[PDB]
Amino acid sequence: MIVLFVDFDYFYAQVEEVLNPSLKGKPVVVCVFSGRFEDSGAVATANYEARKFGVKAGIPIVEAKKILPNAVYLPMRKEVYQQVSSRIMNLLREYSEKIEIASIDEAYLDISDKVRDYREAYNLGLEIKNKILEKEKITVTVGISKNKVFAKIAADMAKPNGIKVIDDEEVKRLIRELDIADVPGIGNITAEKLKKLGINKLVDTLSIEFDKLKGMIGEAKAKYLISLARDEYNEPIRTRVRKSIGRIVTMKRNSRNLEEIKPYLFRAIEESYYKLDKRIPKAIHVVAVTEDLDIVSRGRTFPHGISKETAYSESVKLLQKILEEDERKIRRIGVRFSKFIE
DNA sequence: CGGAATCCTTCCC
DNA sequence: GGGAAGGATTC
Ligand SMILES: Nc1ccn([C@H]2C[C@H](O)[C@@H](COP(=O)(O)OP(=O)(O)OP(=O)(O)O)O2)c(=O)n1
Ligand SMILES: [Ca+2]
Ligand SMILES: [Mg+2]
Ligand SMILES: [Mg+2]
Repeated sequence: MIVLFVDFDYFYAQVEEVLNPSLKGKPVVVCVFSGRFEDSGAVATANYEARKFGVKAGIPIVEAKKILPNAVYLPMRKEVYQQVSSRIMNLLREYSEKIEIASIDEAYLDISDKVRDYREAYNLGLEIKNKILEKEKITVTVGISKNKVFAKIAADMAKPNGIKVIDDEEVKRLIRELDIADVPGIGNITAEKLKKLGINKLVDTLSIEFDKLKGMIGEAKAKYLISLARDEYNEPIRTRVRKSIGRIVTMKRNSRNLEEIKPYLFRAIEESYYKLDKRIPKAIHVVAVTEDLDIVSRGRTFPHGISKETAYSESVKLLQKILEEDERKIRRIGVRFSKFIE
């Protein structure tokens, strides 16, 4: 099993750079504007120029502007980035049928039947990099290992505009020296627990008990690290299908008033149905973010597809249902559709 | 105090 | 033995 993983470098920011070459060299920050206050929202991605100074994904725009007042701040153009992504994803299919596309910017390729060793798995890697650079002007990072996780760790270590193989030795060598928060699927809320638990490196997942580990972080995560540590993990490359689509909006002011909210809910429906595009959902969930910032939802499943009219009808019923079971004032309202037919 | 979507735990009448 | 409402990761 030889796994080759491609992650596009600082994607949104890079597409912007390609589309506007004057942006070459300066800090560029792609933003999600929430719309409550002007400049309310979050940085989605910054190019390396901006990163260098602390402007990174997830931080408030206001914060980013305290650090780099004169950076170029742009709104997200998901529809412009997905064009480029879809094109590159097709380009990658010319190498492997078994291709697992995990995000707008990431794909795994099981290239076992295609190459004979890591040497010339590396060479197929460069052929992949160059072809993207010539075709799209986008630079990518290639990660290569025995399984998906390590192929990805390889990519992280080698970015941006890089290529890295991790053989069976390096795999053993990484099991004992990689920080735990650098393992894919392990984010902040998990990585901080293990700190207190004594766990820092991946090898530590056998330094102490399983019930001590499973007790804090859960069966599937505790198992996951163990199987990686024991050098056992091997999930196959699988074609992924989008499972759900939705849209959440922030209201101008918090409310419990059903009639004041309806316009926001109906707007979320309209955007969701534009996003669906001839995908027909069987389930709708109304999602409501509290004044306390807690996430509350209530859904419904149908034996059939949901016309936009039923969506309008049922969303209200579900909103009313959230109203009867909550005291607080709603800040953010949204809708989620799932269980597609066809 | 952002958006989006995945793959887990999770008790119900 | 489901369901549906929840976490957490990532985007
Ligand atoms: N709090 C966060 C964190 C991340 N992301 C998103 C923005 C990125 O577009 C995406 C992809 O993650 P990558 O690690 O691939 O980051 P980038 O592609 O932006 O840069 P790089 O590839 O150099 O890491 O995750 C987000 O929306 N909100
Ligand atoms: Ca994505
Ligand atoms: Mg990526
Ligand atoms: Mg990337």
